[PDB]
Amino acid sequence: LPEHWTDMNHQLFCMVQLEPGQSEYNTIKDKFTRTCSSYAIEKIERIQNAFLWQSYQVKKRQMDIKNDHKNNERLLFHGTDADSVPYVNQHGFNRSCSYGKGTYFAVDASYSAKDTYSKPDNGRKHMYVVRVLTGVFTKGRAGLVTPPPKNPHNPTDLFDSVTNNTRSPKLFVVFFDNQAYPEYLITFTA
Amino acid sequence: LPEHWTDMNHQLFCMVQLEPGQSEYNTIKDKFTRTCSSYAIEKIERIQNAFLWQSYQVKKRQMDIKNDHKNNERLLFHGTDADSVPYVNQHGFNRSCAGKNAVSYGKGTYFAVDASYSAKDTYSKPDSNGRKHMYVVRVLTGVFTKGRAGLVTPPPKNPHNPTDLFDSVTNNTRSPKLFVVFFDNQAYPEYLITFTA
Ligand SMILES: NC(=O)c1cccc(N)c1
Repeated sequence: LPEHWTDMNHQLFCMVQLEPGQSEYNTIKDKFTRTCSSYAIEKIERIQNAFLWQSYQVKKRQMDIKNDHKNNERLLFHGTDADSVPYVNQHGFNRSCSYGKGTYFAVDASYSAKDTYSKPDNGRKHMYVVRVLTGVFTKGRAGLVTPPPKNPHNPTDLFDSVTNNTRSPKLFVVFFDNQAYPEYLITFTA
Repeated sequence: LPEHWTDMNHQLFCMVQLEPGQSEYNTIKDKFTRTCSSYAIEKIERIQNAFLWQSYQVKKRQMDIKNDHKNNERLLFHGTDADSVPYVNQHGFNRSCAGKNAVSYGKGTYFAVDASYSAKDTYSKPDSNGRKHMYVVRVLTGVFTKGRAGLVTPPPKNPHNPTDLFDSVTNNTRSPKLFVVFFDNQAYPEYLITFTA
């Protein structure tokens, strides 16, 4: 449904390799090279997953209504191993597969570039650029299974995400499916 | 939002007490009493949760497209403790908080075909006033297989295509008595039955 997606022959899922030197590739490469200029990019792919996008956009609309502002989305990074890539492309990020038991996303590509996250393949590494509905956030802590409530006497009204540091966040954790949309996959080497 | 819901003015959540003798109440009562005739219903509430409904209906439409038929949905029961009711009413069922079943077919949220299963004190734990609580739930069971205790998602239909998954798992494919779901917004809590011995 986004305007910049290309035609999919009436299908619902496609990975589209970006053309180097065009505006879309350049924009994503720049976000990566801001902190990972010593790495070599092999390719960048746009993830066109209609079902995942639809469920994510429903959640975004709901969060925009609940927070009655539209500053709920951030573009973050997520490094993972090659064996998780097919699952993420098709199903997104699953907390069931410390600041809480959720899925973690980094502000800086350099954080996700650590081998503990983007585990090397032939030494190929994989990192997603992710639209994340961080919404209203608070500091996380170990053992959380959802974000904390905003106020005790209303324990069901929750923060949207948690972070390591509210003033200068470097990571965010989300605890529900469809709060994160994998937008691009970067394949790269050290 | 469904046309039979009460108008919520500009609200996104409401519980609606049903009246006995109407078909909506009586049919839920009949489904419950089919296996829970020793218990007595205090009340039945319709759960009107706009956001949960929207996200669930999106998943249902997607599953109906994927499976190329239209019986992916079952009406099942879920007994729980009073302390979980506010959360479920607002946020639905969360696999990360789910109880461990006495016979585990995976790490997910469990739903019963028969109210008698959910009526056990192990699940619908009596509160300090003797009230037990059971949800009636639209569940997207889709295509299913027999589960296994280690599962954190449904298994693949084919081991050589690991991402093409069953929609849910069960205890027994020939005579299913319980279903386990592993994703958010795959189950919509539609009614809450409050009942007693
Ligand atoms: N890239 C990751 O998987 C990641 C991002 C932020 C924090 C953590 N722990 C991991």
